[PDB]
Amino acid sequence: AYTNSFTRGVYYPDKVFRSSVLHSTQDLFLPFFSNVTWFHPVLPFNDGVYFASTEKSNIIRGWIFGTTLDSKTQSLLIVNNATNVVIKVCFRVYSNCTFEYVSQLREFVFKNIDGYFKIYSKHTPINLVRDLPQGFSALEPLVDLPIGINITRFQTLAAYYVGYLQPRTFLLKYNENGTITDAVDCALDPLSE
Amino acid sequence: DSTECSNLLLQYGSFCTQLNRALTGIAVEQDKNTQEVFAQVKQIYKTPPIKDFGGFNFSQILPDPSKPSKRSFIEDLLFNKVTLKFNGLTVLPPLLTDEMIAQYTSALLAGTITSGWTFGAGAALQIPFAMQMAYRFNGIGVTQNVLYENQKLIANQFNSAIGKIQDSLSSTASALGKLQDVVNQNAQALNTLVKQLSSNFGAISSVLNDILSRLDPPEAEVQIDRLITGRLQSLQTYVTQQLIRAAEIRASANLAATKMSECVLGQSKRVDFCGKGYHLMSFPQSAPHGVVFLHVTYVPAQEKNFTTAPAICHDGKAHFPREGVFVSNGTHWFVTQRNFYEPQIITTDNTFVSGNCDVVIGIVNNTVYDP
Amino acid sequence: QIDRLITGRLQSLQTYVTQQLIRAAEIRASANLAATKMSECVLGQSKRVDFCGKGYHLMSFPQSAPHGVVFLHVTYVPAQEKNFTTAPAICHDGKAHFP
Amino acid sequence: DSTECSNLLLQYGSFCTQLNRALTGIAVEQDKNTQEVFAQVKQIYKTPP
Amino acid sequence: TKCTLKSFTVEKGIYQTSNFRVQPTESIVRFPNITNLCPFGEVFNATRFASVYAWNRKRISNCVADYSVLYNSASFSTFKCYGVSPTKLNDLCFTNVYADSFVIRGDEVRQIAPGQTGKIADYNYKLPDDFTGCVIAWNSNNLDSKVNYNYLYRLFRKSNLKPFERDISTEIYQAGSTPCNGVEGFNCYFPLQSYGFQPTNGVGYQPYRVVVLSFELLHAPATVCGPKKSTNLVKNKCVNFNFNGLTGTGVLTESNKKFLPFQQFGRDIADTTDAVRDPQTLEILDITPCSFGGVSVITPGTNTSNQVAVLYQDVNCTEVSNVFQTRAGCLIGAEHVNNSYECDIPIGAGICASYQTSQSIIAYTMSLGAENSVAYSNNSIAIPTNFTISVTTEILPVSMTKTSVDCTMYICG
Ligand SMILES: *[C@@]1(O)O[C@H](CO)[C@]2(O[C@@]3(O[C@H](CO)[C@@]4(O[C@]5(O[C@H](CO)[C@@H](O)[C@]6(O[C@@]7(O[C@H](CO)[C@@H](O)[C@H](O)[C@@H]7O)O6)[C@@H]5O)O4)[C@H](O)[C@H]3NC(C)=O)O2)[C@H](O)[C@H]1NC(C)=O
Ligand SMILES: CC(=O)N[C@H]1[C@H](O)O[C@H](CO)[C@]2(O[C@@]3(O[C@H](CO)[C@@]4(O[C@]5(O[C@H](CO)[C@@H](O)[C@]6(O[C@@]7(O[C@H](CO)[C@@H](O)[C@H](O)[C@@H]7O)O6)[C@@H]5O)O4)[C@H](O)[C@H]3NC(C)=O)O2)[C@@H]1O
Ligand SMILES: *[C@@]1(O)O[C@H](CO)[C@]2(O[C@@]3(O[C@H](CO)[C@]4(O[C@@]5(O[C@H](CO)[C@@H](O)[C@H](O)[C@@H]5O)O4)[C@H](O)[C@H]3NC(C)=O)O2)[C@H](O)[C@H]1NC(C)=O
Ligand SMILES: CC(=O)N[C@@H]1[C@@H](O)[C@H](O[C@]2(O)O[C@H](CO)[C@]3(O[C@@]4(O[C@H](CO)[C@@H](O)[C@H](O)[C@@H]4O)O3)[C@H](O)[C@H]2NC(C)=O)[C@@H](CO)O[C@H]1O
Ligand SMILES: *[C@@]1(O)O[C@H](CO)[C@]2(O[C@@]3(O[C@H](CO)[C@@H](O)[C@H](O)[C@H]3NC(C)=O)O2)[C@H](O)[C@H]1NC(C)=O
Ligand SMILES: *[C@@]1(O)O[C@H](CO)[C@]2(O[C@@]3(O[C@H](CO)[C@@H](O)[C@H](O)[C@H]3NC(C)=O)O2)[C@H](O)[C@H]1NC(C)=O
Ligand SMILES: *[C@@]1(O)O[C@H](CO)[C@]2(O[C@@]3(O[C@H](CO)[C@@H](O)[C@H](O)[C@H]3NC(C)=O)O2)[C@H](O)[C@H]1NC(C)=O
Ligand SMILES: CC(=O)N[C@H]1[C@H](O)O[C@H](CO)[C@]2(O[C@@]3(O[C@H](CO)[C@@H](O)[C@H](O)[C@H]3NC(C)=O)O2)[C@@H]1O
Ligand SMILES: CC(=O)N[C@H]1[C@H](O)O[C@H](CO)[C@]2(O[C@@]3(O[C@H](CO)[C@@H](O)[C@H](O)[C@H]3NC(C)=O)O2)[C@@H]1O
Ligand SMILES: CC(=O)N[C@H]1[C@H](O)O[C@H](CO)[C@]2(O[C@@]3(O[C@H](CO)[C@@H](O)[C@H](O)[C@H]3NC(C)=O)O2)[C@@H]1O
Ligand SMILES: *[C@@]1(O)O[C@H](CO)[C@@H](O)[C@H](O)[C@H]1NC(C)=O
Ligand SMILES: *[C@@]1(O)O[C@H](CO)[C@@H](O)[C@H](O)[C@H]1NC(C)=O
Ligand SMILES: *[C@@]1(O)O[C@H](CO)[C@@H](O)[C@H](O)[C@H]1NC(C)=O
Ligand SMILES: CC(=O)N[C@@H]1[C@@H](O)[C@H](O)[C@@H](CO)O[C@H]1O
Repeated sequence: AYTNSFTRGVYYPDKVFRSSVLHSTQDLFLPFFSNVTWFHPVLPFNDGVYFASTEKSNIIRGWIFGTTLDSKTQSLLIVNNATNVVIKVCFRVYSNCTFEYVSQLREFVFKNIDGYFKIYSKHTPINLVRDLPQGFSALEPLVDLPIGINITRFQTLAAYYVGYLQPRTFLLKYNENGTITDAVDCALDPLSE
Repeated sequence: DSTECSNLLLQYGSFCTQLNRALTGIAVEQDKNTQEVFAQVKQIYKTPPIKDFGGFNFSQILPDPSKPSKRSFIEDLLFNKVTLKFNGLTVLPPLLTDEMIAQYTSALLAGTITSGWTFGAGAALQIPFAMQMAYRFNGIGVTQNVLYENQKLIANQFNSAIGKIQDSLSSTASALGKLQDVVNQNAQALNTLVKQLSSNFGAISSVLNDILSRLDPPEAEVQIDRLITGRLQSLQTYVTQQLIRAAEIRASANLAATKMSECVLGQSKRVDFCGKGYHLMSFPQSAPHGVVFLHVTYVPAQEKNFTTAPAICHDGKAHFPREGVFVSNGTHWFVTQRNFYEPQIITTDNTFVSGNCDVVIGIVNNTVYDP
Repeated sequence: QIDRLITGRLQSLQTYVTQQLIRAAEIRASANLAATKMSECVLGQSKRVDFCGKGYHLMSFPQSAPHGVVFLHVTYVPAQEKNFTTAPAICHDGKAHFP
Repeated sequence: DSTECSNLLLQYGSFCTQLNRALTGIAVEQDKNTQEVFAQVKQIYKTPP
Repeated sequence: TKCTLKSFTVEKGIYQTSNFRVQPTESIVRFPNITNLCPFGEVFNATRFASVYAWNRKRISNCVADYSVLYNSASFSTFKCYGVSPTKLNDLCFTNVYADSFVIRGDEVRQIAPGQTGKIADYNYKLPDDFTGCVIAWNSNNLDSKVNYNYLYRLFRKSNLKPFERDISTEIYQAGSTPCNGVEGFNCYFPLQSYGFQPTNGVGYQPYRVVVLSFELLHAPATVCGPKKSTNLVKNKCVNFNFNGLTGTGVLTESNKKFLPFQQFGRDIADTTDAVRDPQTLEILDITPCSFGGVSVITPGTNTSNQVAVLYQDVNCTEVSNVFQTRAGCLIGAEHVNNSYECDIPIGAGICASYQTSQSIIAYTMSLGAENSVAYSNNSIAIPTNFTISVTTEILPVSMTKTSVDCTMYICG
């Protein structure tokens, strides 16, 4: 039950600030109008992954990342919880702890670059259900942990879109504030090219 | 401001005194260009207090005291039309301030309005503007009475034509294409020159303090050398681009100086040099990085077909026109100036006599009235 | 070591020849202007103003210089101006006379 | 058409972009030259038969 | 200028003799609050330690280790580091840090070192030959000696321990040919003994608590780094600064631009750092390159005089006879006049300097030309009554020297 990934799905590349300037960035992104595999389980992690979920009753919980998830090698086990979000390298679902971290439409972007896990999230006042409307938003609230393994599983525990990032350059327009108001995709179309 | 890089650069040689010398050369060349183009007036000419230039209206191109910049309305429009200190790059201010250039053009304009072309030759000798326009019509071949009989119409045409320029400048975008292109090219050159710093150039890292910090000096020397050679190459490229573009702009500035001389200061017979049509006069306006010439030209219109003859054969001799052309409306023959149809009775006074009838081909029999 | 020396000396020779090309282009512009002056101001009388001296051009003479040419422009400069009252036409017997 | 060379070339910077821009400027200037020299006539004129 | 022109006589003009950059003072460094610190306290002040045969290993991760607490302490008997400088790793990071703690006796501390042999080094705790780390030990007679802890060590083993190996098996050691049946007997011994830690023992026989920090530094991510000193900031003073690993020289000032809660430092254009937020106070600052510009002298020519007027380009000269600010920079040593003359030496921004009388260099706003208002009227004409013929000189270069460079003889020879 695929559905085109629209304009949405772009994140802030780096920490820097840019005011009213156009920039070109070369790293993993989610392609414009790329049919993501809406799930209504099992999901691979060939590369960085855009995860977008809508829950009226907030059924979905944290993501159980794992390279093997056979208890032989360390997992990542992002979970979330009313009071706090807890993530450990180590309820109903189960399967040498290295590191644990505890801290505080629903855009989510997860990627692993040179062993560093990065998370980008956004909250939107959605008004139309069962479709992600083409629009623009991004942020970088993240937690970095030096795992150094290639995650390949999601096992998210009431439907979520999932798309795969690809290494294609983008041109991002910057607002006066420094936020990314708009972007265009270089290889999407000859006009955008 | 890195000392070890300073030494490694020092060992390359005299490249930088050479680059600085080239850049300072083009820098002073720019001032020479502006001064050569605009400073063709010996002494700044004030315009008279009351403007009664025979019905012609110069309010738009003449300076207005109310404005603080003391530049004409069209000059301010041209300034608004265009839209014009990081690491070792400095922009030196032009020797002639914009106000000084406006004053130059105001002086030239007052001189050409009041004294015609006399001020370019020497002392400024004043003629009533109507009589000067008659001089210029004689210059383009039309007799001077044509202006005086039609002075109000010519004034209205000139005023409305100047009015059209204001609409063209204010509304039509990218009117000042060449000047804006100059500004954009210079901004592009400086911007790419600054961008080259971030480039790696084959070293481990672009930022020089970092390459210094995390390697031993013997090993760091090689990476620093790669950075230096790359940056020096980029700077040399920028300098040579500037040299060539400065040559092109010098050619354009020499052309502007020649047009200022040959068209503002005097009337020119070079066809299509200043405008389309027979050239009457031209006015200079100061744009930000250049000069804008308003060319007042005379273009004939509403032509009429006529039957013509090379000479009139009367009493066994051929009469040729002194300055006109024989024209026939079907039954009568007249002598008219070529540029303006103003017929006159063929007479011995305005037609000279040479030879006899038989030799010249195409002549027509008629009577040449003798006063 | 000879590689480093070759690269440096080659870069220096290259920048020298490029600057020589640009300077030669400037000198060619100047020489074309001098030929135009020698043709329009020595071989004839020129009406285009301030091309050859300040004032109305009478004539001009060339003189050989070491790496160039020096024109002596003979021009006519009006002086000792006098004021006069003026008028475009003259009415006589009901007809306008223009000079 | 070697990717290994192209990645190394990226480090040098905007040299290729600069060269392409200079050459395309020369290219459009040539059309401008021919247009300026020959397109002096508003409307094509035919000689009488 | 005589130096940079390679002459003892320079002509009238303005020459860019050098460049002038304000030098930075009192460089500053800043790094965010050290809120999270490494648990060396729960390793060193652990109430109970561990027997040397079952030595305890503590993995240090995801923390900032202030090693100064260790070597500035005056309560250690031995602090032997191998292949690493404890005073030099407070600005260093490690891919892996291990902390091994156990208890031995005095004459056995010398065995906790690479290339050693003995009961402890062969059967309990072995360090590799290329060991990188520190061996820290101190007397623990007041804690591990009463008249109720039970510390053990291994007596025998069929082979020596590999580095960082740990054997806790309590199987009977077979010393002879006959095989034991999990029971002690002839040529069969239990492999563990207790230490006889009596408070009245000799110093070499009293217990010593030992901590062995070992480090690894591969081309891999790291999580154990030491603390970073930070100092107060300045304003409106050209300073070399370090903000969160970003080094730069400039004048820091208050900035109206607002970052977003995640953005650290900003670049206005062309990848040049123009703003930066300090990690401590969470405040944005704007960086401006502290004033720099060419210094160029104005001289009327040596033979005329030896006076010079310095011009520091585009520098508001509140800093280094009469000092006159001009729109082209600062002028030192040139009197400013009110009247105006024709331009002699181009300074810039509509200002020229010249040498005139006593005998001083004066800077003035150049005069464009004389002012006259030719008397226009609608019926007035000015007719020349005489004339002067004038010959003028126009000089034009037409050629250059035909130089020819032998490429090969110049390059190689
Ligand atoms: C035309 O428009 O301009 C020319 C300018 O060259 C004009 O010619 C000048 O006329 C002067 C008046 O006669 C001339 O000055 C005198 O020349 C005689 C020699 O012929 C000389 O002896 C003279 O000096 C004596 O008188 C003066 C004045 O009284 C006195 O101060 C002396 O101490 C001495 O006693 O000296 C005068 O110098 O002046 C000029 O020589 C003469 N210039 C030339 C090149 O010939 O010519 C025209 O007269 C003038 N035309 C018109 C119609 O205005
Ligand atoms: C376009 C036009 O009107 N052209 C006129 C010009 O305006 O005025 C000239 C002056 O008269 C006009 O020249 C005349 O041209 C005639 C045509 O050639 C000319 O007629 C002949 O000339 C012969 C030369 O002497 C003459 O022998 C000729 O007469 C014979 O032929 C005629 C027939 O053509 C017979 O009728 C006669 O009886 C006789 O047999 O005589 C003609 O006289 O005609 C006139 O002589 C020309 N006039 C003069 C003064 O030379 O030139 C011109 O056509
Ligand atoms: C930020 O980066 O961008 C925003 C949007 O472009 C920017 O917000 C606006 O800024 C205006 C001027 O600061 C604001 O005008 C004022 O608003 C006051 C109430 O908020 C009002 O009392 C004033 O009279 C005035 O009208 O105008 C806008 O309100 C404001 N928009 C909002 C808050 O939605 O926002 C903002 O300025 C800019 N950040 C900075 C630091 O400039
Ligand atoms: C000032 C003046 O009156 N000049 C006239 C001149 O206009 C006229 O020549 C034309 O003027 O030329 C056109 C060519 O476009 C010509 O017209 C033709 O008409 C036929 C049909 O009638 C079309 O099929 C052709 O394609 C062409 O358009 O028009 C014709 O020669 C003139 N047109 C007119 C008079 O309307 C010449 C004619 O000798 O006379 C000058 O005095
Ligand atoms: C010309 O014929 O008449 C002008 C007006 O009378 C003359 O210009 C004035 O001359 C007087 C005396 O030289 C000056 O004091 C005025 O400033 C000057 N300008 C005015 C009144 O606007 O102008 C002018 O000099 C005169 N020309 C000649 C050649 O005599
Ligand atoms: C840093 O770690 O520690 C500072 C020391 O207190 C802390 O600074 C305080 O910040 C609050 C925020 O408004 C001010 O109200 C206090 O006056 C100020 N106190 C001092 C002594 O500076 O500074 C700072 O907030 C804190 N930063 C972080 C990120 O923990
Ligand atoms: C200079 O040429 O012109 C100045 C014009 O401002 C002059 O400065 C003024 O001098 C008068 C008289 O002393 C004062 O009453 C004004 O306040 C003063 N104005 C300013 C802005 O300073 O300044 C100045 O005196 C004058 N100097 C000379 C040597 O002529
Ligand atoms: C209902 C509830 O609070 N559930 C858990 C919540 O979602 O997460 C925290 C994780 O921090 C959980 O509490 C932890 O429980 C373990 C087990 O006893 C303790 O070791 C932790 O200290 C404790 N953490 C906190 C922050 O309370 O609590 C909740 O059970
Ligand atoms: C003598 C004369 O009338 N000169 C006019 C000059 O040639 O053109 C300007 C510009 O239009 C003219 O000034 C404007 O005149 C109109 C009257 O029709 C006024 O309504 C305008 O306010 C006035 N100024 C402008 C800027 O338009 O001025 C002169 O009158
Ligand atoms: C075909 C035609 O009408 N031709 C005219 C020609 O082009 O001009 C002459 C001169 O004006 C014209 O002849 C004159 O016309 C005026 C018209 O107002 C009459 O008043 C004159 O009587 C008449 N004849 C003369 C002046 O001898 O002739 C032609 O009509
Ligand atoms: C503590 O237990 O260990 C510290 C070393 O990490 C030491 O510096 C400190 O003094 C100890 N605390 C005490 C003795 O109270
Ligand atoms: C020069 O300025 O000074 C010399 C004395 O040191 C003198 O001989 C020479 O003539 C002077 N030059 C000029 C042009 O006056
Ligand atoms: C000068 O540069 O700095 C002064 C204090 O910083 C200030 O008062 C003065 O106005 C400034 N002048 C200029 C020309 O910038
Ligand atoms: C068998 C295995 O993988 N053991 C790992 C070890 O290699 C790693 O160095 C350590 C880091 O904390 O974590 C252990 O679980």
